[PDB]
Amino acid sequence: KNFTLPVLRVSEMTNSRFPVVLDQMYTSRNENIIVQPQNGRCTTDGELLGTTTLQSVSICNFRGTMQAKLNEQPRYQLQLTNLDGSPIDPTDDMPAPLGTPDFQAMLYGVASQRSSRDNATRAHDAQIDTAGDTFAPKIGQVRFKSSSDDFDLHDPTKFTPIGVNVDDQHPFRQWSLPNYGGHLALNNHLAPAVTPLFPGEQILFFRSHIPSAGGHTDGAIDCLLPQEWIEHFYQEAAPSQSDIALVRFINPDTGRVLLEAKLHKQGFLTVAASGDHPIVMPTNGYFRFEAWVNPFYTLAP
Amino acid sequence: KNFTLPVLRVSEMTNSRFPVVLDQMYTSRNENIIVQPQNGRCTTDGELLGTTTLQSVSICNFRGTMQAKLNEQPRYQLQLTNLDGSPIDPTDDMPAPLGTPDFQAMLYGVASQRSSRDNATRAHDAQIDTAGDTFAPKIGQVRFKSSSDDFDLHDPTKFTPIGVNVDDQHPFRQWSLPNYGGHLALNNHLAPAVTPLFPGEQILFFRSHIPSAGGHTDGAIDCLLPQEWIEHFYQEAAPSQSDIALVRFINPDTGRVLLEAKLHKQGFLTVAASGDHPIVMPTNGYFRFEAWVNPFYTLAP
Repeated sequence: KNFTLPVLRVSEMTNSRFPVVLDQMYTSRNENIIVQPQNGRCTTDGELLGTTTLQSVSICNFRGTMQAKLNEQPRYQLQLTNLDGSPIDPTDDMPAPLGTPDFQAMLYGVASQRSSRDNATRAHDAQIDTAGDTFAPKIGQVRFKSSSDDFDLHDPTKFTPIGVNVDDQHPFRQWSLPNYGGHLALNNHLAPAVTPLFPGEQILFFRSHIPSAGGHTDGAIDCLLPQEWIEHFYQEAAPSQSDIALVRFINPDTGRVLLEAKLHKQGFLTVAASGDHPIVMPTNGYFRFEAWVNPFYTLAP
Repeated sequence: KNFTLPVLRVSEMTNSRFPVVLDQMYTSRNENIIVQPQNGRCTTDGELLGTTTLQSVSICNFRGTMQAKLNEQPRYQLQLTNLDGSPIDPTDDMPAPLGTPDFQAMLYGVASQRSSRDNATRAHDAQIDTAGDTFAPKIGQVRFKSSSDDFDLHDPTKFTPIGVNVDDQHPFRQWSLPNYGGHLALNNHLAPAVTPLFPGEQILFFRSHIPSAGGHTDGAIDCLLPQEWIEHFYQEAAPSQSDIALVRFINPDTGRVLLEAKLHKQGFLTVAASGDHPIVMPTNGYFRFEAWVNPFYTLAP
């Protein structure tokens, strides 16, 4: 069972941390930041981790029923299920339901309902502060704010994300994890933090720019693996013959290698690079597996 | 090379006609309807058809610029690009830009903006009538209605779909194609209509129930192939040995065959069934390719 990567171009792939297409590759040092995303987490042999779900359309989604309309904004209190409808097993080895956002922001989207008895429907804008005190998806408790009063108590309710809403009180901080159990509980069952552990290396990320309802923001969000790679590794389940798969970015227009990287079995890439900047490449380019290498392989810048 | 199918469960896959998870499999006679969807169209050897795009998150999206505000609803005039940013080439051998909706409805979502000069952002609800005379995505002309006046001219604008909005004047008609060129024009480069070609057979659909902002509607939308199968075929490009691949839905724990279907090389499935009803199958099963069969193969009911 040989290890392989999808052949898709960057522009043919999807961010694994928000439901949007990829725009570019990007590297950064992330000085003093703990890089520990919970979406887009999969080992090279196909073990999904954190809150990672298989369908990109489900990233940053919530599903459940409307438990209550409270007095204070955010007035609307959800009681969550898993996105497949199945109930929330609290003994589960996940930090929160699959698909839960893994960053702190005001998440902007639409809350929609369907009444089961007659299929009556309604939907309005909804915002969820993933840094807020009542944000406790682990225990199934999320609240959203909406300018509308047209919601039915107890109907099935879906939150579809659109983007963020940035203001001085609500920054978009992509590397700051929510407290999935609210501010009175510590996060658990987390996918591990990632960092380069070799001199002169930085993580190579796949970057998108997500919509915003407010602010002068580029909406940049960086994932460790395209969602399509996760789907592929889950299917292939190829064994790891070392801790590092050496991969080469090849331009099929020329047959030439333009970049070497290390694909770590834990599910992230590193390159020999310095600084925070995009990695510009021909658009038909894609990574190919080359070989499993030992732990001291040096990458050419 | 050999033909294969992904091993994903139905609940692990995505509709190819709207950016939502699959709910179930379903069959219908569709008597006296022309079933000719343009999204989710791909041959088994990986040739994309209609308006099919690879990223599920792009289905029913639009991208462009705010060209003008008009005096009458729908006031907001977009001039589209392709979803990648490139300009619309009327020459193209496509019925409309990749991802354009392939049904008549009031499509409900959010229009977001980011200014080119400095990334100033805003986003509000947007509704696009894909049955309206002025809906002409083929030539890049799409108007949306919004209750907000907080949109700015000549800024890059993205439409992210959420669902539909059904009322008496605006039904959701999943099998009625838009007039992609505007004002009752001539659709071209269409993926062909599909029908079973064999006694006792009906098409097997992968169904989702999409959100709605109004009306009594189940939101049902039936696709011919899960998006994950499309992306697999596109990358594998495996040849066919006949017009029909026998595929078997199996329980993975035991190997027991639960259902036989025909996967037609043109990109759709048939089963031996009659009526309009779900195809009830254990949640953990999946289809496996068995063999390319001749035209006389009869399926188990």
